[PDB]
Amino acid sequence: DPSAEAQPIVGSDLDDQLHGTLLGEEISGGGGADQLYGYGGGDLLDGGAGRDRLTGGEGADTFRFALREDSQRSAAGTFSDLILDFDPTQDKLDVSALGFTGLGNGYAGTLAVSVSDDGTRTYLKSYETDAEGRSFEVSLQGNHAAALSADNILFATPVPV
Ligand SMILES: [Ca+2]
Ligand SMILES: [Ca+2]
Ligand SMILES: [Ca+2]
Ligand SMILES: [Ca+2]
Ligand SMILES: [Ca+2]
Ligand SMILES: [Ca+2]
Repeated sequence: DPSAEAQPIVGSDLDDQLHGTLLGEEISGGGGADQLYGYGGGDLLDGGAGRDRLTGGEGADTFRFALREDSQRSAAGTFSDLILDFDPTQDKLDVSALGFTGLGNGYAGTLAVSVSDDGTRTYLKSYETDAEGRSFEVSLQGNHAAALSADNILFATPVPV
């Protein structure tokens, strides 16, 4: 709308601890180990570099990844994006800007999806290569792996997943 187009609020490359709450607008802030809570409203969040804590709550938020090496892991440490409260079975995740290697059970460079109920999280990572080919890692609080669909997750791999 001409009043607001939900333009993300540009934070800092510092560790941003900022909140969005009920505003239908959300904060972006590349660097740092951010803690960004967005609860109500439709939200548009980019976590960037580092190991981040991104909460989205309510709404069909779009948490999106142009953050490639910014969401990578190694045995020497992981810099991933741990997304909290993100499962009304209709939340939006976008990894199309990463291209995404695929979801072929974690081999041939693709990633695997797993869900742990004790963690209440569905982690997505690859493990075939670590020092040899440091893999990507993300985590989402919810069990929306049972809701794996193109409408839930946008990707740009040459084979659908
Ligand atoms: Ca930041
Ligand atoms: Ca960050
Ligand atoms: Ca919000
Ligand atoms: Ca929200
Ligand atoms: Ca949400
Ligand atoms: Ca990150």
